[PDB]
Amino acid sequence: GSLPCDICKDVVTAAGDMLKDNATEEEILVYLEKTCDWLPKPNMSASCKEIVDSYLPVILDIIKGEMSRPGEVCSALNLCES
Ligand SMILES: [Ca+2]
Repeated sequence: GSLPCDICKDVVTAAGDMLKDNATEEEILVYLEKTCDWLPKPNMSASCKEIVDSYLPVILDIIKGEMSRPGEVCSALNLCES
């Protein structure tokens, strides 16, 4: 998906790191949404926030299982080429 794929992978990486830091699921949601502001253009930051809102909760459920790396997780969600 290019951008949606790139964003998905950054999200999965960040979520995993925060979970290890004992962050709550809401703190992760709040933080990734704010990190989306690092994307240089308003439209890109906006699409990043929608991906975070739409996928972070399911990503948290997925990574509690056997699959936890960005590539494998984002390919499963079909945000990155299978
Ligand atoms: Ca900024």
